[PDB]
Amino acid sequence: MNKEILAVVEAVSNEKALPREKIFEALESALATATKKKYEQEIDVRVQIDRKSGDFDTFRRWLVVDEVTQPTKEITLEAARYEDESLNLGDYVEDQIESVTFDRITTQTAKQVIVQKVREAERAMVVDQFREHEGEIITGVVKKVNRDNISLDLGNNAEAVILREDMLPRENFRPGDRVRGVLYSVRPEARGAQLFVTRS
Amino acid sequence: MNLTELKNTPVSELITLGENMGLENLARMRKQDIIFAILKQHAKSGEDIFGDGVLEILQDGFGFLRSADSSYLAGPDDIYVSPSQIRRFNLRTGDTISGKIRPPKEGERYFALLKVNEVNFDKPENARNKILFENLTPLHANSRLRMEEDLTARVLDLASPIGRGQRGLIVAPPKAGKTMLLQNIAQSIAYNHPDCVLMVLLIDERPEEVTEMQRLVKGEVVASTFDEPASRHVQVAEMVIEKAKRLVEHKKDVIILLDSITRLARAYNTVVPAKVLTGGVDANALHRPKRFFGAARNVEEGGSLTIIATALIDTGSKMDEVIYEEFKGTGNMELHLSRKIAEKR
Amino acid sequence: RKQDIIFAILKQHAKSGEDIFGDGVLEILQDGFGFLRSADSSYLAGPDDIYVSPSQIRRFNLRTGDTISGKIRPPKEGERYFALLKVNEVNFDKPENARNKILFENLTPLHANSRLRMERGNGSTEDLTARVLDLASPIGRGQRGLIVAPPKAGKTMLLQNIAQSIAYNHPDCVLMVLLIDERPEEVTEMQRLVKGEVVASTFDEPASRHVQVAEMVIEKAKRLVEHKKDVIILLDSITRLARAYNTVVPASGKVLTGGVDANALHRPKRFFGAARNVEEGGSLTIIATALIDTGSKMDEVIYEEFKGTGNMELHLSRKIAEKRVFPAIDYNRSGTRKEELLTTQEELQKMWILRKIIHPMGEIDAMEFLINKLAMTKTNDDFFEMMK
Amino acid sequence: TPEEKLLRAIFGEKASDVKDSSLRVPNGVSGTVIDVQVFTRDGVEKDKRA
RNA sequence: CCGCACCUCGGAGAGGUA
Repeated sequence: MNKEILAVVEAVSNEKALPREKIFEALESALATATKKKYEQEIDVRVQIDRKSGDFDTFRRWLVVDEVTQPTKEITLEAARYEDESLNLGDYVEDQIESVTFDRITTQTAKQVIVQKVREAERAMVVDQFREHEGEIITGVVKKVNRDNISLDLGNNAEAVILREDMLPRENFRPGDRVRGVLYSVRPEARGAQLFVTRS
Repeated sequence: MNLTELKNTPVSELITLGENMGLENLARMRKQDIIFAILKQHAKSGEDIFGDGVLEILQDGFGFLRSADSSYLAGPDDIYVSPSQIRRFNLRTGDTISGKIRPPKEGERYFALLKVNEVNFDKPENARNKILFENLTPLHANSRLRMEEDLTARVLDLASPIGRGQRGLIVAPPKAGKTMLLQNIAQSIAYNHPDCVLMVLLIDERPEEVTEMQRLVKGEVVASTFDEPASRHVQVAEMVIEKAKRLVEHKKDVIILLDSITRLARAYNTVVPAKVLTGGVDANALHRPKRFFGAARNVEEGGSLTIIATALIDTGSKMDEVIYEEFKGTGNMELHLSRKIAEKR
Repeated sequence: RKQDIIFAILKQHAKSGEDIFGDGVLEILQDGFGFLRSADSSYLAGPDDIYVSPSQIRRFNLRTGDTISGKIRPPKEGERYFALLKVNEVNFDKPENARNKILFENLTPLHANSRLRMERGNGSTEDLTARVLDLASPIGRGQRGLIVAPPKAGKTMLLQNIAQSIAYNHPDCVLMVLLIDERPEEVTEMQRLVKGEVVASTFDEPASRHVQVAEMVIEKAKRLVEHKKDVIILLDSITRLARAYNTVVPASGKVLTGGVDANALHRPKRFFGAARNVEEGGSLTIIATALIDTGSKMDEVIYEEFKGTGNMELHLSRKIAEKRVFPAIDYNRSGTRKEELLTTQEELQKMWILRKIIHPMGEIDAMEFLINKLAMTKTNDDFFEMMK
Repeated sequence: TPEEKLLRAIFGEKASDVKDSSLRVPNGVSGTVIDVQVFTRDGVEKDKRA
C-alpha cells in the first residue's frame, strides 16, 4: 500500500481545503498530466483512484470516433463492437490497463496542481462569501480584453467576468478602468466556475 | 401549464405525450425527468410556463418554492428565487409564490422566477403592505369551533371546547385510541369547517398510516415517515409554522393538527448542538418547539392560528415524561385518555 | 491632470519672482533624504513631491511624521522634485518650540486616568449604543482595546456611532480613522459621514502601500503626542494589517499553525502597543477591530495572540446580530481592567450590581432587559436611580 | 507561500525546481572507468556509493 | 494535521609545436 499518499490525503484534508473528493481528483489529474508529459507521442492518458488502501492504476484511453483524426488517441467502433456498439460517439472510456509508472520526481507538477486546486477552492469560498454579502453595485478593474468577454477585479482573491452581449455595443473597455456591474448567476465554467456579470 | 398539474398526471399519459412530442424514449425514465423534458420542449416552442410552491429561503440568500405534494422536500424541479426578488417583494419563509417560471439553462438545475402573478393566493399589492404576526395582538379563543364516529367529537366538545386559536394537548398513553381520535378530529374539522386550512403534520409515522390518512380526509396532509432524518422533520415543521403565520397575517384561519409532541422534540434534541437536564434534553432544545406551540393565538385584527397537539406519556422513557411536563405548563388545554377503558374496548 | 496644471502655474509664478508655499508630512527614506507626502492622496508617492535635503533634516532634527510647511522652488535642469528652501512652520508650531521636545520613546506610560464619556446626552435612539458601551466598557485617554466581532456583526454601525459620539462629546480630540484593505465605497461613505481626517488604502494596491500608510499614520500620531496632543486612531484593519505583514515578511523557515510567520506579528504588535497614556502630556488611544470566525485559522491565531496584549475587549454576539438587535454586544464577555481609575465609587458599585444581575440571565434576555430599562428614560442617571 | 514548504516537510515526496547540472562526457573523448574517488566534507553524512 | 473513553562563455604567467 502507498502509505505516503495515504498519510497526505488523510492529514492535509478535513481543513476545508480538501473535501476528500476534489483532492483525489486533483491528484489523479496531476498523475495523468505527468504520464502525458512522460511519453512523447502518446497523449490523453487518464488514471482513476478513489480509495485509500487501493493503489492507482494507469489505463491509457483512446477517443472513440469513426474518423482517423489524431491517430495517437483515436479508436474505431469495431473495438466497441464487443459491447454491441453501445459506446455512443462523444464518450471515450475503454481499454486494457497497462503498467503503472510511479516516481518521486512526478510530485513536482503534482504539488503545483494541488496548490492550484486549493487556490480554486479558495476562489469558490470567496464566491460563497460574496453571495452571502451580495446586493450592492460593485466596481471592478479589467485585466484583459478578449473576444466577446472581459474581466473584473476585486482584490480579495476574487474575479468576475462580463459578457459582451450584455454590455453597450459602443463602449469598449481597457485595463485600469473601473466597471460598474451587478452579477446575477454563476455558470459552471470548465476548470472552476466564474461569476457572470450582466449590465442589460 | 402548471408544475403541480404535470406532477399529478399519471405516468402513462406523460409517456404518451412525450412520445407524441418526439423526444427520447420516456418508458425507461423517471417521471421527474419526463416532466423536465416536457417543460423544456414546451418552452422551446414559445409558450409560457407557470409554477407555484412554498418559499424556503436558504442561508446563502436565495430560496426555493417547495411543492406541497412532496411533503416540502427539496426536489430537482424547485423554483429558484433570487435574493433580489426577496429584497424587492419582502419575501419570507412561507410565502407561496406563483408566477411565470422558465426551465433552467445550460448549467442550472432550478427554475427561475421572472414575474410573480399571485402572492399567498392574493394580490401582491395586498401582500407588500401587511401587518406582521409579531404585531398582531394575541387573544383567547373567542369563536367556537364546534366538532359536532361523532361520539368522540361529542365527548371532546363536552370535555374541552376547542375554538379558533386554541392551544390544546391530547394526552394519552400508548394504545389508548390516539389514531381513531385523531381521525375523528380531522374528519370533524374537514366537515364542520371546510374554510379552515387543515394540515395534518405527521412526523416519524408508518407510511401505511400516512397514505391511509392522506387519502381519507379532505385536506392537505404533510407527513414525514421514519425513513427521513430529523433535520427534514425540523425543516418541514418550520415550513408549516411559517406558512401558517403568513396565512394568519393574510387573515386566514389555519389549524395545525400536530401529532409530533414527542417525535419533533426528539428531532430537535438530536439536531441541537451540544447543559444536561433530566432525561437527556438540552437547555436550548425545547425553546424552538415551545415557540412553535405558543405561535397559536387568536388575532383580533383578522385570522387565527389553532394548534391541537397530541402528547405521548407512559412510553417507557423518562425523556418523554419530562417533555410532556414541560409542554403542559405552556398550553391551556389537556384532554387525558384512560388506558383501562381503551383496553376494554 | 490638476497636479501638472498646478506645477505649471507655480513655475510661471516663480518666473516672476514671487514666493511659493507648500505643506505635507515628512517621510524620510533609508538613504538619508525624504519627501513631503500629500494628505489628499492618502500619503502616496506623487510625481510632484517636495524633496527634503539631509542638511535641513540635520539642522532641525526632523523625523518621519513631522508636518513641514515652508517655501519651495520648482526643480532645475536635472531635478524631478521640489527643493525645500526654507521651512516656515513645523508641526503647526514654530521650530523654536519643536527643537526643545521629548522623544516618544522616553515618555513614561501610564494607565487611563481621564474619562472619555461616549454618552451623547441628546436622548436619541442612536445614543443607546454609546450608553451600553459606557455601561459595559468605559474608555479613557491612552486606552488600548480590541473590538472582537465575527463578520456581519455590526462593526460598521458601531464604528460610525463611536466616531459620531467622539466628534460630539470631544471635538478637541484628533480623530483619525485609518481603513486598510477595505472597499472604496465604504471609505467614501465614512469620509463624508464622520467629522475628522480619513486616510485609507484600498486593496487596489499591494500591501507595501498599506504598511507605508500605517507607518506614516503612527509616526504622525507619535509626533502629535510629543506635541501634547490627544490622538485617537480607530484602525479596523489590525487583522488585515497582520495579514499584510505576514505576506510581506521574508520567509524564515519557522511557520506557526495556520500559516503565520514567526516574526510576522512583531510589527502589528508594536503598532498596537504604541498606544499609551503620557504623564508629561497627551495620550494615544487605539481602538482596533479584530476578525474572528472568518473560516481561516490564521485570523484565529492572530486574535488569540493579540488577546493577551490589550486591556479592553468588546465581544459581539452573532445570534443577537442575526436577531437585528443593535448594539449586539456580549455584555458578559466585555469589560475593562482598572476601571476604578475612570469611574467613581458609586458608579463602580452600580456597574457591579448591574453585572451581577445581568450575568444569570441569557444573552438575548439580558439585552432585552437592558433595552427595556434604557427606553424608559433618556439618561443613565435615571436608570441608576431606579435600579436602587 | 510559506505553506507549501510545510507540506514539503510533511511528506518525503520531493518537490523543488530541479535544474540539470550533471557532469557529462565531452565530445570525442571516450574510455573505460577505472577508478572513482569521493571526498566528503566533515560533518556531512556519507552516501551509499561513498 | 487541535484534546479518547456508553444513565431513563573571463584576465595574467610557464612550457611546447609549425
